[PDB]
Amino acid sequence: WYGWASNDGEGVAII
Amino acid sequence: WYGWASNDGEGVAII
Amino acid sequence: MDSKSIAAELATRGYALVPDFLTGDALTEAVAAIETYFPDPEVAALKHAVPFPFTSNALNRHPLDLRVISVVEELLGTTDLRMTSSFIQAKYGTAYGESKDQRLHNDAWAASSLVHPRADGVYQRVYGILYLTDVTEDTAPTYVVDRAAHLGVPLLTPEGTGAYSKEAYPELYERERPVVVSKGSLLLFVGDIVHRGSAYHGHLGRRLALFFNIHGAQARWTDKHLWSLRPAHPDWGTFRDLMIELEPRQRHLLGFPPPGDDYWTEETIKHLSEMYPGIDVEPYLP
Amino acid sequence: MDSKSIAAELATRGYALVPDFLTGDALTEAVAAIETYFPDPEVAALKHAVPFPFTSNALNRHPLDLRVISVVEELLGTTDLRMTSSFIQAKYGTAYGESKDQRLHNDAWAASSLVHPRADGVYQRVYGILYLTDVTEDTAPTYVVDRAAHLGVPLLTPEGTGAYSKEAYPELYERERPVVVSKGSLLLFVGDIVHRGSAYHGHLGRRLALFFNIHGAQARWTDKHLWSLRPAHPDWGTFRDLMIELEPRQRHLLGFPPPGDDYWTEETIKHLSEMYPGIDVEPYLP
Ligand SMILES: O=C(O)CCC(=O)C(=O)O
Ligand SMILES: O=C(O)CCC(=O)C(=O)O
Ligand SMILES: [Fe+3]
Ligand SMILES: [Fe+3]
Ligand SMILES: [Fe+3]
Ligand SMILES: [Fe+3]
Repeated sequence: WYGWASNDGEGVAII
Repeated sequence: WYGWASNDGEGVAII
Repeated sequence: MDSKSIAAELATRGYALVPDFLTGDALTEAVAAIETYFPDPEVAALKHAVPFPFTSNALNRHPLDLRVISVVEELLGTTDLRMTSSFIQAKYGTAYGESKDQRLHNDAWAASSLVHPRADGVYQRVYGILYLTDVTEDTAPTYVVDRAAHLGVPLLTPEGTGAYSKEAYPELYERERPVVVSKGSLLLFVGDIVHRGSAYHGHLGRRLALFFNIHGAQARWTDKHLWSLRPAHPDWGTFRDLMIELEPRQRHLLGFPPPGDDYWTEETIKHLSEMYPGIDVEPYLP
Repeated sequence: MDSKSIAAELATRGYALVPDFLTGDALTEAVAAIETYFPDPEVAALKHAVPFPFTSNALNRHPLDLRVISVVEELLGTTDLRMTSSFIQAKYGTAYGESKDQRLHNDAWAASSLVHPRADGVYQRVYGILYLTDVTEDTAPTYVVDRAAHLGVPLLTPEGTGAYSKEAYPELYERERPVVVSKGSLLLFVGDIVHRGSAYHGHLGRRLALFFNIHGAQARWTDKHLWSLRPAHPDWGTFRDLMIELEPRQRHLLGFPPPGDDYWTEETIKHLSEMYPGIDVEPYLP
C-alpha cells in the first residue's frame, strides 16, 4: 500500500 | 492507458 | 516450427505468423485460463492488461516455450535472453465503449529510453502475440508494415517518441496491412517493425491475447519483467509449480542464476529445494 | 564520509547514520524540491510514495552520490552496481488519519522472490533514507535491530515472508531501537537488517524522506528501478540534464553501457550526443 506498483494487499505498493 | 504500471498520459500503462 | 526459417522471415520482413502454435488440449486450457480473467461478455476494469505471472500455467508457460526461445536465439545470436514483459489483454467490441486505433509505432526502445536502440544482433527485441480467439478484420487485428530501417524512418521521430503521425509519415499508413489469424496462432515480430493495434469494429465479443517480449541481456539498460511475489501469496503455488516444470534454459529468461554461477553453494542449493520442493537441482550443483 | 569506516559499521551492526550528508544550499534545494510534492499541510493521495525520476535533480542526484557508491562498493566488493529503487515519501501526523507501525522485517529479497537471498559479498543490498525533516521519536523514526544472521532469525520466516510477527519473534521487538536524526542526515542499512518504519505520533506535520536502494548486478534475478520516459515527456528535460551532469561511474547504476561495451559505435555515439546535447562522450569513444 501507499506505493506506485503491484499491490501490497490493499492498493499499489512500494517496489 | 489500459495497463498496470507508470502512466500513458491517461492512467496506468502497459510496460 | 523451423527456427532458422522463422528468424529469417523476422529479419527480412519484420514479422512471422505461426499458425497452430497451440493445438489440442494446450489450446483449450489456455483459452479457459484467459477466460477466467475475461469472461464471455454475452467491463471497464476488464479493458486493462493483466501482467505475468498469471493464476494458470496454461498461460505462464507460453512466453518461455522452447520454440520461441529457439527463434529469438537464432535472430539475436545469443542465448543470454530475458523476458522483458508478459501480459494478457482483452479488446472489447463497440457495445462496451468507443474503441480506437493506435498510431503506428515501433517498440524498439527500453521503457526508460536510456540510450537509443540498435536494430542489429543482440540489441533486437522480439515480441509475440498469442491469439486466443479467432482474429478477423472486424476483431481488432494487429497491423504491420516493415522494419523501420527498410522504410527509411527513424526509431526516434522528431516528436520525441517511437510513434509515427499520419501527417508526418503518410506512406506508412498507406502500406500497413492487417494480420488475420486463427485462435492458437502466434504472431512474432521484431521491436523495430512499424506496427499498431487497431479498433475492434464488431459490436459484441472481445479479442483475447497473451503478449510477451524478449531481449538480450547485453542490452543492459533494458528491464526484465517486474513483478512482486512471496511464498505467502495465494499465487505463489502456481509460480512455484511453474519453476519446477521449467527447464534451465527457460528459467534463464527470468534471471535465474545459470549453472556454474557463483550464487550456487551448498546453502543456496538447500534453499532452492526448500522453496521449490521437487525441483531438479542437478544442473546447478557446484 | 569515510567509506571503509561506514562499510565496517554496516557489516557489524547492519546500519550507519551519516549526519549532515547534505548541508548548505544542497540541503535547502532538496527540501524545496520534495516540498513541491508534499507541501506543508499547515492528503490521501499525498501519502503515496512517488518513484524516481523526480521533477528536480536536487532529488534525482542523491541516490547516485559518489560517496554512497563508494560505501556500497566497499561493502559488496564490486563496482558493478545498480540502483534497485528510489522514491520520495511523506508520512503524515495523526490529524490526517490513523498512522500505523510496520512489522519488523528484512529487505533482503528481490521483488519476485525468485531465489533465496545471500547476505554476503556481492549479494548484499544497501538501503538509504535521506531525511529532509528533523526526525524525533514523535515523527515516525525508523527502528533498527541488527542483521538477521546476528539475531539468529531466518530471511524467510515460516509465514512465507521476510516479516517477523510479534508472537513468533518477541525478542526482536524488545531489542528494536529508534533512529533519531537531523534533517540532511542519511541512514544507510543492509537489506538483511531487521528494521521497520513506525507510526507518526505527532498530530501535525509530516516526515519527508528520499529513499533508495542499490544491489550488485551479479544478483541477476533482481530488477533495477523501472520507470517509463521518452524525450517527448515533460519530465525528460530534467532527466536529460541529470544524465549530462552525472559521471560515468554514476550512470553505470542506471544500466548505462560502460566504456568498452560492444554497444558503442560511431552511430550510437552520435545518437547519444543527439539525445543528450552537451554530454561528454570521450569516456565511451570506441
Ligand atoms: O494489440 C495489438 O494487436 C498490437 C499491440 C502492439 O502494438 C504490440 O503488441 O506491441
Ligand atoms: O520509513 C521508514 O522509516 C522505514 C521504511 C523501511 O522499512 C525501508 O526503508 O526499508
Ligand atoms: Fe534489412
Ligand atoms: Fe507495439
Ligand atoms: Fe557478522
Ligand atoms: Fe524495510
